[PDB]
Amino acid sequence: HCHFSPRDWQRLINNNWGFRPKKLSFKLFNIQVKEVTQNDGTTTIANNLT
Amino acid sequence: ADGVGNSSGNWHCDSQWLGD
Repeated sequence: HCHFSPRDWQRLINNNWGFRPKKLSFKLFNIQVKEVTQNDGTTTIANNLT
Repeated sequence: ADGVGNSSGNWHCDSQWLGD
């Protein structure tokens, strides 16, 4: 369920006698590091580009 | 020589054992 969808799963299982994985690709991007400051009941979040 | 959002160098550590 972290890969397929209910429609895709139903389509796969209603027409096939088997399956198996072949290839894998993985990507990490749009990364932001955010600093947090606490001085009272409130909290502030700021960007930290470095 | 880069900007503020590009990292210089990486974290290597480890060790390699060669023949000699």
